[PDB]
Amino acid sequence: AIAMSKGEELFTGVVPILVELDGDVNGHKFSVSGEGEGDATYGKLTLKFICTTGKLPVPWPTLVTTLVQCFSRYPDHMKQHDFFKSAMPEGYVQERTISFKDDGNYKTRAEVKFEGDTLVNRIELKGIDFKEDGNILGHKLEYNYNSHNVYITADKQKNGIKANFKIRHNIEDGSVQLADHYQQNTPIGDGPVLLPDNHYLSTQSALSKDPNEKRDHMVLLEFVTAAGITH
Ligand SMILES: [Ca+2]
Repeated sequence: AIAMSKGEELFTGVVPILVELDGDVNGHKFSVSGEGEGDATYGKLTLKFICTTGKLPVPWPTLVTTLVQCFSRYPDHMKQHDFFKSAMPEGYVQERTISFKDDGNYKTRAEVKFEGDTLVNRIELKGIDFKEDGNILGHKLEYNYNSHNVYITADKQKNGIKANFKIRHNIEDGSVQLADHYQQNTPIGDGPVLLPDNHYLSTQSALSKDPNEKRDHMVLLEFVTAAGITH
């Protein structure tokens, strides 16, 4: 009857989300602002992102992973493995290196936490060693998004988790641009967190445009469900 974590209880209903990103890729500076809502009961996110600095100097798809895994649906039998909600409201630090095959890399640091009743994701992104006419700076990536598995393991030493996964970005010629993700999350607060057994998040994302929106932007619908442990 008691929740597996105090934080879990913060997610039983619809939660408004704000996303703020400042980025610099190969010296191209940009900012992204996002608003929407999440409903963890259904592993559901709906968000609209706008590039507030003009044209985005990288493809929108390359920023999806960076731009709230606390909205994942953990099945009841797996709720003792939900690190993300357990760190709330104080939140967690989420860091990644995203290595684009035969191209540059993003390094990201984010803090995900509640501000009032709003779930906020604040991110700094740094991109280096991109090729001027590779798939990223050359904008050769299709505006779509594949379905992936995010493999999570406990990091007991750090009182947190790691994740490893491979993102596949479709290239306009029919090929694929791999983006290898290595990920670390650690709690911001001093409260206890849930350290999970090995499992994965199964993700699915749909990208669209707002037909009235003139700014460079991305509308996103995403479903994420934890899996990999039986009852
Ligand atoms: Ca165990």
